[PDB]
Amino acid sequence: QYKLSVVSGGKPALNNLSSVTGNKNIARLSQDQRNYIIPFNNQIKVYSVETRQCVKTLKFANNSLLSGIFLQEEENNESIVKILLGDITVPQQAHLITVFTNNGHVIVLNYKGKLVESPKHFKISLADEKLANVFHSEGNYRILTTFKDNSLQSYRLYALTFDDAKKQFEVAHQAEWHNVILSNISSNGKLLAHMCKDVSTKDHEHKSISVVSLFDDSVNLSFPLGSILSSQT
Amino acid sequence: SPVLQSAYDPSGQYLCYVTVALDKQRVGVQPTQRWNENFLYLEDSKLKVTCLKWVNDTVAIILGMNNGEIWLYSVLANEVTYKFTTGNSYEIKDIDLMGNQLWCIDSSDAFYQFDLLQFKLLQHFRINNCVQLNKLTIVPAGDSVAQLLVASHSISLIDIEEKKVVMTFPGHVSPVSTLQVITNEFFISGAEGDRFLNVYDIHSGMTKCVLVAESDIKELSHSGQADSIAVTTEDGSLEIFVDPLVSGNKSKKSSKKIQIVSKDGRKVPIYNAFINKDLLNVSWLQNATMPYFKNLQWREIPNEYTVEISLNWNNKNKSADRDLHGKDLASATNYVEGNARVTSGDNFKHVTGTVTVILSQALQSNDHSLLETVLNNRDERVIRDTIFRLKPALAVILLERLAERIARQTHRQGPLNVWVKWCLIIHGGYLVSIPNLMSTLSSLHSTLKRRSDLLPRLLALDARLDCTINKFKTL
Amino acid sequence: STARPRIITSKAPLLPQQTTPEQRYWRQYTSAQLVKEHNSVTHISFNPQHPHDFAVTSSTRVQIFSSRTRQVIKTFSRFKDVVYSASFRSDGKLLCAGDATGLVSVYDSYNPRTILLSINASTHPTHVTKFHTQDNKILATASDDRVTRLWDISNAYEPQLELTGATDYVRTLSFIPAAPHLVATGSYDGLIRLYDTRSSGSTPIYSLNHDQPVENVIAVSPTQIVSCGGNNFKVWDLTSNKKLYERGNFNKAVTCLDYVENFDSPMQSALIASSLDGHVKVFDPLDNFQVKFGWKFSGPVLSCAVSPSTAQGNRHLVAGLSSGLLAIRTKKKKSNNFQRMMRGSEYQGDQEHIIHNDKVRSQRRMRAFERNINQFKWSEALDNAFVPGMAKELTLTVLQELRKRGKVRVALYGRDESTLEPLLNWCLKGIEDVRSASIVADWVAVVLELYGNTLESSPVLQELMIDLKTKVRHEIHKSKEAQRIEGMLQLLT
Amino acid sequence: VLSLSFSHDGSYLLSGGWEKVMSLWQLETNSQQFLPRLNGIIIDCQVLGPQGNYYSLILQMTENNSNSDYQFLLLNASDLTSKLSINGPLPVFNSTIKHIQQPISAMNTKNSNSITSLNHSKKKQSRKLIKSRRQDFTTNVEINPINKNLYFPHISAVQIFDFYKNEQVNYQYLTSGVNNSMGKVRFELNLQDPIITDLKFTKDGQWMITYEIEYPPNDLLSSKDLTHILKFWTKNDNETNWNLKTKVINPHGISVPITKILPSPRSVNNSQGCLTADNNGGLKFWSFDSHESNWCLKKISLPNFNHFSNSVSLAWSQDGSLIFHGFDDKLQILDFDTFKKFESLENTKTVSEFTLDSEIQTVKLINDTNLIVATRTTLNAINLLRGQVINSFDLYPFVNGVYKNGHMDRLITCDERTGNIALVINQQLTDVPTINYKSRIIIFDSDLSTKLGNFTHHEYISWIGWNYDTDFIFLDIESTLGVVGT
Amino acid sequence: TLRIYHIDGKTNHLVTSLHLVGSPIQTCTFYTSLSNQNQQNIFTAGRRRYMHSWDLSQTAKIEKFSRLYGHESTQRSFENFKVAHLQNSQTNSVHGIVLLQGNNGWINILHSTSGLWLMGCKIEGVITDFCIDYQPISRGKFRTILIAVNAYGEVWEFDLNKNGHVIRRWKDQGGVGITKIQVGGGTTTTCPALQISKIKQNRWLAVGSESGFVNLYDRNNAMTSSTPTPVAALDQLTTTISNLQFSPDGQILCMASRAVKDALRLVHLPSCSVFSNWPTSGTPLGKVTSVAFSPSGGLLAVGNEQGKVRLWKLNHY
Repeated sequence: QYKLSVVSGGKPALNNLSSVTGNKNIARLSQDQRNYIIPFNNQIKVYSVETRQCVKTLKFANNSLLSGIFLQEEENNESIVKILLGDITVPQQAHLITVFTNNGHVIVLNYKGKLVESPKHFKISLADEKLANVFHSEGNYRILTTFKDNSLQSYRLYALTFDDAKKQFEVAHQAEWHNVILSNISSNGKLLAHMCKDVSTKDHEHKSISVVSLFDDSVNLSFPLGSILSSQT
Repeated sequence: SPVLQSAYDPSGQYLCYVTVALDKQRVGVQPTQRWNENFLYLEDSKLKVTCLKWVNDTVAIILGMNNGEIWLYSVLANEVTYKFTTGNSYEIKDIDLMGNQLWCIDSSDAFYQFDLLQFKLLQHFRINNCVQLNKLTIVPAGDSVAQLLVASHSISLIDIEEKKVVMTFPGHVSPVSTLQVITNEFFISGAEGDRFLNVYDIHSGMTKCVLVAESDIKELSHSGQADSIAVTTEDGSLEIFVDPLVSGNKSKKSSKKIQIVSKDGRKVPIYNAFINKDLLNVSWLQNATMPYFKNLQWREIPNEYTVEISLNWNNKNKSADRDLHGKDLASATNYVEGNARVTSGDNFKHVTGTVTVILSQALQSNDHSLLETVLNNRDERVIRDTIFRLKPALAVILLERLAERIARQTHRQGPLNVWVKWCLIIHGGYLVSIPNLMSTLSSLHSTLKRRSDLLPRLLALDARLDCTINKFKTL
Repeated sequence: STARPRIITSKAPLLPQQTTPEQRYWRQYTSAQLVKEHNSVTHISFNPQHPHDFAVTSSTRVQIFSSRTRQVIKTFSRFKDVVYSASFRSDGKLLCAGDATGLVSVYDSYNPRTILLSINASTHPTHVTKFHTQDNKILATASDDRVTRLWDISNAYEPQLELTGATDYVRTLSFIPAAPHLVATGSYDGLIRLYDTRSSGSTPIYSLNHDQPVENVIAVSPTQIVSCGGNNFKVWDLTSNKKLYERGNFNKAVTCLDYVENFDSPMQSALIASSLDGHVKVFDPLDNFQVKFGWKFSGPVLSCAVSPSTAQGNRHLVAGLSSGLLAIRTKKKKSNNFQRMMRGSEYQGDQEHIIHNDKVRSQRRMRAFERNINQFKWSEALDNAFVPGMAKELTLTVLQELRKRGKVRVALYGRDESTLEPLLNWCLKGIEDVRSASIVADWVAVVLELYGNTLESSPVLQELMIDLKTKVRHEIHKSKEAQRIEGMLQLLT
Repeated sequence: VLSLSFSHDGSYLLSGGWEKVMSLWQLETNSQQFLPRLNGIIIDCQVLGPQGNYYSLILQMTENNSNSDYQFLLLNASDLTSKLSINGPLPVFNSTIKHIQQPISAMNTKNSNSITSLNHSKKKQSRKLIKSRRQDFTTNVEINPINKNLYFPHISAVQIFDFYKNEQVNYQYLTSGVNNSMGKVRFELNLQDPIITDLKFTKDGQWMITYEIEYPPNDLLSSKDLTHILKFWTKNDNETNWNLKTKVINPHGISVPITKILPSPRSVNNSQGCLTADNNGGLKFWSFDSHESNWCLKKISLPNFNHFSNSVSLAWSQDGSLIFHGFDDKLQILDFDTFKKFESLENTKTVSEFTLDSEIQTVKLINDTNLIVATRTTLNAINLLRGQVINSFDLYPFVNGVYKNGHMDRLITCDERTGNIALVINQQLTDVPTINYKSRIIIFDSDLSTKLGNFTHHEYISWIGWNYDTDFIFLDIESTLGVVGT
Repeated sequence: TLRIYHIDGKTNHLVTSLHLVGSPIQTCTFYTSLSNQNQQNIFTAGRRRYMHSWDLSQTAKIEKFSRLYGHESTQRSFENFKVAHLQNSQTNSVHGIVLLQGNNGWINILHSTSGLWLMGCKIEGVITDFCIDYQPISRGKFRTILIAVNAYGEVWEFDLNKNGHVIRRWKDQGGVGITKIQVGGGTTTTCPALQISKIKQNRWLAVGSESGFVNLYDRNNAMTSSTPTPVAALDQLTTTISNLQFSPDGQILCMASRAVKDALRLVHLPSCSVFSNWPTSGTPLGKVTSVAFSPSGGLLAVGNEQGKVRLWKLNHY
């Protein structure tokens, strides 16, 4: 007689677990500036940018794979970390969306219509240290992952390629850095900056900043916040 | 009217219209069933489309233009496929087609027959005693194509293999505009700037009847078996004749009339509507060139009817982000009070030398100036003598007046602090007897309660004061 | 983004006798001007049709005054002795005056140089004269002969009706606006009688007793009337034939009473009564004739009046005193080439398709304290809070706003004694006030807790403190006596 | 500062700091443009349009110290207007729930932490959740029935929400605060906005009753009084913003809380009145004046009890004849005609002074016959026509000391047509009470005749009511709103 | 009021009519983004501090630029402004810019779509006019040039490809007080292009002014001279010069004066020859106040004081 069901969702799914990136605004706008995709704690909402009202909803409970992945009643570990407009597999399909959660899941879905209850599900390899971020220039993809061994955290950088097989997500293991206190990535997604405490160990000042290019090695520079700072401070 | 030429397709699903834009004519096709931004432009500003015929395998249109040639233009490919030229620099005047046969009148009074499948001029041709001509049709004689009609203000039927005229119908005073064979032996002719359609019977060579519009007849269409004829009228309207081929019987008026009006009163014209059995389709120009469409059932619609259409005539530009007034929608509206009344939780509502005679008179007629002048005094013996020789209820209302004056001017309460004391002293028993003490001294109670509430913080201030006082007096 | 919220003025708890919309409106009755005549003005009456004028009686003299000008517009002096009554017609053309000769004179307004009609009443001097309201051509009068006379214009030489049935000194009579035939009459015996003109008339239909001498009878409503005589006044109802109410809140005998209804006002109907003190009091029938307002003028008023409902302009209220003092309280209500070059701005957009507007209205101009506080110059805002020329309540409001939003310390870090005193002068001015004492205590306590030893260094601030101690001990005594007040009130309840 | 962003060119700097302002730093002349009032501090900023057309930004809404209330905003570069605003419902919890951490600032305040302060506060919050047993998180939530509109009484504000479309329709300020009139800065963070503790609506739905308490700045002599304010407003169905009409300063005297509020039904005065219960047992009944546009103190029962205990509640007989008053260790029934004791001439021991074991939290009549009372240790269902008890159940094993007074009142409600529905909260523990909460919602009927239905929920639930569509609405710690219905 | 019409010979009809309140229409222009080819914005300004931008169906999408991220003190109003393309030249992205006068020399340069304060260049004396030149550099690239004319007669050429730097100087021979300037002969404001490859350097340059001259220079030789001699010094207008516009193909130049009725001259180039047969005395033209050419069809639109606009066709094209 009396049945229970969730109706309304609030809190957007902010990647508060990272707490190292200054760019955690993950909800993204389409290729065409027509609609906005926003991942909440329990659903993903799509809004036409002009009428301002909700034009599509993607409820995890109503979905099957979303219910079984994101709606775990025992752990809230897995949350969306990235949305991607273009489809990863097919080159230039249009209404596709790629979703990356906390734990190496690649979910390909279609908005703008009826969501098929058979999403393109994939799981990445080397899903031992956590997935912190993912991004891309043309073709090549890049993954930032949070790795651990002083309450400080290392960051491993890999290059992602695909289309070898349906499961074959090739990882290049580009590089790695340690005990990064703060890090960020350029809006172009071609450069990143981060700090550390190795210079704290090797000097008096507690951190130095290093900037690194992603798809090239043009910019690879380290320098001390001691040089940066002032006598007055 | 901005639409230079228009023409429907069979089955009434699409129409192609040629219209001008910066003196270059562009043709555009649209579907009328529910845009198509694809057009086709003309390179030369001087050559224009004269006649425009639909053709059903790829769906194509035939464009007889000023240059004297015919352009076969495939619409889905959106391109001019073929150009039939003739041996002249003239302007083709009217086109017609059936099967693989095509026929046309060139304004040089020259007939031309073309074959589509062979993409070739089958025959040049000329006929005597046809001096001006601007319409032709070919009778539905089955697959045979003989005995076709030509018309310019005088309809002449001519045989092709006999290549000579047969019968001569009296045409009109003006040049003929529309000429259509409804059924065998019956056809309609409608002149230019005229209101009369002639219904002619062929084999008789005689006039079956005449249909009268309401204004000049711009365009005409008809259903399959002479049951319905709809004419678009120049001042912009649709007049439909129903069963116009059956029995002061020679001329038939319109059977039904249809107009289009916007919300505010402005009347939108109609142009080139299409009729099918129990279905009427209506086209109009929504924006300066954009055509819009509607469908309806003439059988059910009454004999006079006005399609209403909503236009943003004086529309208010509503934007999703600006509110009704001043602020944006995402702006969390602030807090205001306006003229809201304030009330506390202690204001209860809906719960010898005496001056006695002056007090009583002032209380009986509450003169504020007189009461002020009589309360100016401060002699305690006079206070006691007054309140002794004062009435109880008069002293009660006096106490109320004292309360309201202490509230208005708390500075006045200094000498006034003993008036209330003497009142209570000399008329306590009447206050014991009265039932509603709060109801009769609420104002007094508020004043004294706020004074008592002032008391403790005031004494704390006094302690801080004399602390620092003695502090800097000794140092 | 949001707008900047306007400063929220702090509203005090309601004080007794709150300013009603009524009391406010009876305060915008303004512009009280006094003019002097040479005897006791007897009767005052406005012109119904175009209420722009009113007529006042005086010594052998009838004066017509305007509304915008409020000046003597027309002069009537063709009387032999002092006039007694003046009344306009419903058509606003004829004014009729009852004199002391027992012959009334009625003639058109704005033509004093014509005696359009002189009707001879009884030999005894005629007292009161009135037109009909519903009827255009019937007049009523009462003289010292204790008989009232109904007069038609056609028979100026013989009274159309001779109404009798009174006791002594007939002095008032009135017409019911509903019945065009019923009449009320008040004599010196109270006991207002009620006659019918279409009947015989000589006997009243019925009378209602006003024991003390009734001097006014006013048909306030189609069903209710007021008998205004002696100290009190009784509002009766004719259908019930009994007094609905009565008010005796007047000091001496009430001398005049009028009524106004369905005019531009928060109160729908108003009833004015003047009681020989300059004391005019405004009641209202919809509130069972409850006290609504009052004015007092030193000279004992003899007549009062108010501008009618349809005055189409400035409202007027007159009080004529027995000294001959009319007190009128009035409430008052580039060349062709350039035009051609900017001749389009007046379009306002009536015909085109789509209308759009993003204008923002110009709010109230922003005061100095608000400006300084919003741009955060806190010490300067304090200085403006203690400039001399402004309101105590405004200073109060700015003090609470400052102490709430900011902290009084930061508003109060680095002053000298020279900018210190004005705060304390405002303190000595307003500590005695109930509403602000706690706030002033807060501010003085923190200012001393910061500037302890500077109090010693600066000599003048010390005696400022001394007088502060004296006055706050005075308030100590006041508050403790208030606590004693608590005591015996709790005893008496 | 919180967010730094660069233009695609590199000549504009988007800065968002603690104060609610967005700064455009034009690098060359080092100029700036300001957005000064954004309803919450701004954590993050970003440029989206390939030409730089849209400014996205993440807003913290940290005024709610319990709940870090996030909001996403998107701006036209053209007009700098809030092109798009998304925001979930913002409950006001009694404590921080799982990991809500005050953002970094210069000094640790009631809304902010320093760095060592941040780490110490993290460890302290973890130890508090591990040790303490008082995890209530009960939030006051109201429902306008005339519009089925959810109302969240946020700190010095109200959030009007509609669960049907899951959107916030309004955010209205009510207190003379400095929430939007000015930011908050390093030292002023210790100053807090007024807390609108109470908000309900009349059964008419046109009038909303609000009670708030004022907090003077610290380190003052007058920094001790908690000024209590009542307010009545009005809104129609053709608008969405309430307009204040009546405003009452310190009812029942100074510094006296007015904790318990109960509206009047349409039966007595067309629901134009309200009843207020203090810890001093004072019960004041106001109602709207006919001729005059304000309310007034129609009736008053003013006891003066030396002791004080905010465990006070009242229930209203559907006909308005009597009022139940649950006072600490006492039940009262007051006649409404005179605010005196329920005197019965027949003397059939239907007395109005009922002793109870603990402080009474709730007293609710399901009809004019059945009354359920929930005291701090148990619950009891009794009859009204006859003074006979029917049912009883325990709260010591479960409701022992988790909550303070009034939290049961704001949790448990009653529907006049299906019965009563209660709430209970448990937590799964692995060897330490694990933070994972796990509650139950139980539906009864007719003074607990039987359990209509028990349903366990794997997570915490902080509020339950019933939408008049005969469907009870429950909340989670995250802003998820669910329903039990037929 | 903004009214947009659709243009034919026999039928010009009202496509749309928007009405602003309290924002007079002193200038208003179409504009297309070159890259996307689907913006189709409209920009409008008057005797106010705010300029409306309308995008391109029953509700309008109209923004207003009113905040200048650098400074509001350089210009009292927006009554005059222009619109142009601009290539970043670092990232090969092309977008619109908006150009504004100020009080003394100030010329503000804003990003059209976003409303940013891109840069500014100050010209001395009193600004009287400015114009926009384009210059193809190689395939797929060009640079934009802003020409400013001071009242005295000085002309200052800035480039905008790199940030604002004076390309050069030169003074007009004569022209004591100039009123308007205008380049023409190729891709320009009244003759916009439709892709990168279609941009061609203008050829003719006109400097017109109130004592009625119009000095016409040829770019090909002025650029090398730096003290140029006008190819011609036209004087057929006795009164103030208020509208100078070139034909889309740079063969005809129209000169229009606001003061006197019937104040339009057309000049054929390079003949520098005023056309004699038009306008005649009986050419109903009114007190001319606005003129514009067609992109292709050689149409001519001219609006007068009485509010009427008239439309001729240059039959040759």
